[PDB]
Amino acid sequence: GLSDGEWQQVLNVWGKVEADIAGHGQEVLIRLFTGHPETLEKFDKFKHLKTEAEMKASEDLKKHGTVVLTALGGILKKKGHHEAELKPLAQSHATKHKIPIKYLEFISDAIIHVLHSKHPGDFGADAQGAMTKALELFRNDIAAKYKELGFQ
Ligand code: HEM
Repeated sequence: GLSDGEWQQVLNVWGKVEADIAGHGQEVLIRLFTGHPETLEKFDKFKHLKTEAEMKASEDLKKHGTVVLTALGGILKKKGHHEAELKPLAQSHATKHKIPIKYLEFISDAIIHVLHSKHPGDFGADAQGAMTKALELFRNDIAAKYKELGFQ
């Protein structure tokens, strides 16, 4: 549950992402894969990437970063009223992709890391607080659907 002022911070931060969605999405995925190499094994289309240089050169990885961040941005712009947008993603990630909730924690922290890396000194403590809360709400509502489905 976020206040109006917290949502305002989230959507202000998101404007930074929307100025370069592909670059942010690329770096989020690279941070996930290099920090947590088990996550790479869930992507049949990326498992061939062995080095970070290959990851950086991959246009399909940048494409997937755009898909991921476009979906998250659509959810965030709903300010918590995201049941319709979130349900299909929870279902596909539990039943088809088999993504444990832990990996959604990993990508949440990776988003925070990338924002500080690309905008050092321009991602203030209030903005980090609000973004973190928004990602926790996203993860918590996915977790509820995972529990319904019995997925671990
Ligand atoms: C911010 C969180 C994330 C968002 C919004 C997101 C969004 C999406 C979307 C929109 C798709 C395509 C449609 C679909 O299959 O439902 C997708 C595909 C996928 N997601 Fe996620 N995702 C997230 C996190 C992750 C994480 C943490 C992993 C794994 C570590 C992952 C693994 C996958 C895989 C394996 C695919 C299929 C890729 C394919 O082969 O083309 N997702 N995701």
